[PDB]
Amino acid sequence: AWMRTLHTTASNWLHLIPQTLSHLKRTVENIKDPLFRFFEREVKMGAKLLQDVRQDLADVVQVCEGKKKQTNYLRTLINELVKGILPRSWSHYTVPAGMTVIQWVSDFSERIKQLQNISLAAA
Repeated sequence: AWMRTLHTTASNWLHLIPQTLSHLKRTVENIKDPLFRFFEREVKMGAKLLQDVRQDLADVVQVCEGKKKQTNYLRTLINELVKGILPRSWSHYTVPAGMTVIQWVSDFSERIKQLQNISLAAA
């Protein structure tokens, strides 16, 4: 019932959320560049956050499928997602108060898309 709806919306988000952020910000000749340094650290943080979010959402989907055992952290995460309140761990950038998980993931997807564009331009 509810758990299946959670699975469906998590699968929809995983389809919506772009895949692994290409951490192609790597040039020893561009280290001295300030813009390169800033974009490198931003892409690194975005890629780590993307990996964490993707793995957590895949874990949520798989435990919705029933073929795994959830732990205390997963219980906290599912209790956060059921009420629509943003997961506390996923918060690595400033978020307006009251933003729903759907709004947060849409914003995160847009940020990941623009970071993909930045990495493609840098490469």
